[PDB]
Order: sequence, then C-alpha cells, then structure tokens
Amino acid sequence: MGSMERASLIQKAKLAEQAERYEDMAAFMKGAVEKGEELSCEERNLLSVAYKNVVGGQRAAWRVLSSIEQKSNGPEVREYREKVETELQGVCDTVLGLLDSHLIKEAGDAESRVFYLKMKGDYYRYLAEVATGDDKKRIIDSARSAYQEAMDISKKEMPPTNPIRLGLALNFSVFHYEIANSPEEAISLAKTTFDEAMADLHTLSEDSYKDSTLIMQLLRDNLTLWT
Amino acid sequence: MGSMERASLIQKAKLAEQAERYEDMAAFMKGAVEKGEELSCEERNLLSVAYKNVVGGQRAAWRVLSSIEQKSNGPEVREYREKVETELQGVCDTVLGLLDSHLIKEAGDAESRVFYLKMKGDYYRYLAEVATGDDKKRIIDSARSAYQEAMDISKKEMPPTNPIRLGLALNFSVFHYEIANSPEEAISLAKTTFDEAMADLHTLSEDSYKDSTLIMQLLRDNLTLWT
Amino acid sequence: RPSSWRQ
Amino acid sequence: RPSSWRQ
Ligand SMILES: [Ca+2]
Ligand SMILES: [Ca+2]
Ligand SMILES: [Mg+2]
Ligand SMILES: [Mg+2]
Repeated sequence: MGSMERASLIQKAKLAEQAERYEDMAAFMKGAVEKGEELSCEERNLLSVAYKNVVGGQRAAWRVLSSIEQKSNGPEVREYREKVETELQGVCDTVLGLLDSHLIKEAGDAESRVFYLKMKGDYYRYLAEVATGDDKKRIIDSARSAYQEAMDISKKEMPPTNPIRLGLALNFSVFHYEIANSPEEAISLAKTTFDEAMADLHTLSEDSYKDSTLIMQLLRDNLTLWT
Repeated sequence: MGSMERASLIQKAKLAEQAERYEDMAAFMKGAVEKGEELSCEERNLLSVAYKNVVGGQRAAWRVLSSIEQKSNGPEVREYREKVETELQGVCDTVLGLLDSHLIKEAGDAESRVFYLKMKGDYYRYLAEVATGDDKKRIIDSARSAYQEAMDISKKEMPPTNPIRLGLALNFSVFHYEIANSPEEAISLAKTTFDEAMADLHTLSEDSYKDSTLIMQLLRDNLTLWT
Repeated sequence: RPSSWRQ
Repeated sequence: RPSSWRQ
C-alpha cells in the first residue's frame, strides 16, 4: 500500500467496510498506519473494526476445528486447525506490530493511548486463547499488563461512562473470566464498572446516554451469564 | 496442493465447509480436481458449494460498490470496484479452467456432464454480470451455449424432478431474465419446468419429494416476482 | 433479485 | 460464551 495516498487508503477502508470486505479493510488501514502519522478517532475505529472482524472469523473457525479435534481424540483435523491457528497468530502479530511501531509510543491523549492499549490487551488475549506452550503464561501476562495500563489511565483521565473506558473494562473482565481463571475478579470488575457508570449517566446528553447504556448492557449480559 | 493426498484434500474441504472457510474449501477442491481423477457426486457438490460461496461474496461486494459508483456519477470508488471485479473474474476463470481441463471432457454420465455444464453456464453468467466491453456478447453466448447443452442432455436423460435438472432450469431462467433480457423466455421456462416436475412427483420417495419440491419452490418464488 | 439455485 | 465489546 506504499504507493497509495493516505486519504485514498482511508476512503477505500470505508468502502471495504460497506462491502463487508474486512480483509481488504484491514490491509487498507495497515497501509494508512504505515504512513507514520497519528490516527484520528474515526481512523482508530476503522483500524479496530477491520482487524476485529478478520480475527473474529478466524477465532470462530478455530473453535469449530478445535471442537472437532477434541471429539476425535488421521492428521488432517489437527493439520487444518494448526493452519488456521497459524494464520490467526499472524494477524495478531501484525496488529501488535502496528501498535508497537509506532502507534502506542506516539499516543499522548488519554482517548488514543487507552484505545491502543485496549487493542494490545485484546490481541494478546486472542493469542492466549490458542496458546499451549512455553510462552502461554508470558502471553497472558502481556495481555494483563496492557489492560492494566489502560485501566490505570482510564480511571484517572476519563469519566466512568466513557465508551472506551466501558469497553476496556468489559474486555478486561472477559480476560479475567475466560483467560486468567479469575471469575470473581471478572464479576467484581463488571459490577463496579456498571455501578459507577450508572451513577454518571445523569451528566450525559441523550446521544451519549445511548452510547454508554449500550455497553453497560453488555456488562449486564455477562453478569447474568456469570451469576 | 500438489503434495497433499487426494483423500486429505477432500477431508479438509469438508472441514473448511464446517468452519465456513470457503476460500480454503475452494483451494482444497481445486487441488483435488488437479489430481486428475473424476469427481464423485459428493465431491462435485463440494466443488460447487466452495466456489459458489467465494464468488457469491465477491458478487455481493461488487454490487455494493457498483451502486456507490453509480450514485457518484475521486478515482477511489471506481478503482476499488475494479479491484473486486478483477478478483471475481479471476475466480470465475479458475473454475472455468477446471471445467475445461479436464472435468467436462471426462464426464460421460448425464448426472456429471449436466452438473459441469450448468457450472460452466453459471460462471460465464457471473462474468456476464460485470462485462461491459468487446466480449460481453461473446460471454453471454458462452453462458447460453453451456446452459443449452446441459438442458438438451437433461431433457433426454433425466426425469423432470431430478434436482440437477431443476436447478439447471432455475438458473437458465435467471440467465434469460437477468442477462439475456428475455423475461418471457425466463417465465415460460420456469413455468414449464415447474409443471412437468409437479406431474412427476407421484413417482418419488418422501426424501426425493422433499429434494424436488424445495427447488420447485424457488421456481415459484421467481414466477411470483416476475408476474 | 431473483433466486438462483443455492445449497 | 461471554460478550466482549463489538461494533
Ligand atoms: Ca502524539
Ligand atoms: Ca468418464
Ligand atoms: Mg500452533
Ligand atoms: Mg474491469
């Protein structure tokens, strides 16, 4: 994508989103990031949506194949699960590489820095979902560390209803429940996040109220699943 | 895929279908075809499902982008539509290449020969949907010729309720309506196909009745749309 | 708009 | 099983 204008890459990423061509979307946003300029709020969302959809499809396929493989226990099911797993790891490594070179170090504002650290936690979480070897504990701690830094910034710099703060807490609670085997930590985080957001809703416009309550409902859905 | 066993390619195509990984599915079935042996009934279905899903997603994306492009009339929308269009044409050319080298010439039984000729008509139809240049008429006639050969064989060799005969007639009727600007031909074909299938249902088992009536309902849906 | 064969 | 953030 080196020869395409930054603005054209962004425009094409929006077109790919409309066409549900998320692999193209991700490639266009990777090219935009590699132009070296910081990303706007809208552009960060495009980056996130693109890679979340790509890796989301890979995760769904990996779980189908992993389930078939467990029920079987020739080499084909394992081989094909491994192929999908390797492609997923490649996508996660690519996103983490963009965050490390150099999105996070140039992100000074709370909204951008928390967004990218949440992203870093998420893609290490996806690596953790498939990890089974020597570095699985280190992968888990890398997710935890990124989420923790994002939480610390979000609590000092953002209101409790901020959608990025809410989505971060939601995902860190899923990390606790699903990855870290800390379901009590997951439940406490979801409840405390929901309750403090509830008490701040009175400050919001109708549109901001809608944004915040939509994510609070996801916290509620998990608490209902977990308790 | 040259180094993978034929049976392993087929097994992995089935796994990719379960995982909704249709690009992988198509690559595995392309590899199986290139082993040079004829395809079983089940294997032909896997080939068809794989490429129908791949090109179906490309066609859906092309229509989204074509609509945006028409409403606009910078270069980005046209450029990106062209990119998707070129990838779609590549997939159609690949399938047509497999049919020509050498699936069709080795297909002697009515069920296999009609299946592959229907396929050839369909992928020329998809080429026709995006064609605008010197060869658009030739592309249309290539679709027509393949469908026509398949129809002639199916009428001599298959009962009127045969699902492949029904699906062929359904798709040739869509060709007439959407590509050839012959809506009366489309309607007549759908009606005559439906009526002759109706009169043959009495010969079928419960399971075959279910297969045939499901495709007859698609003919009915089109007639209701068209009249 | 119209339906072609689908599995 | 649980919901993470989604757009
Ligand atoms: Ca900065
Ligand atoms: Ca033969
Ligand atoms: Mg592995
Ligand atoms: Mg073109």
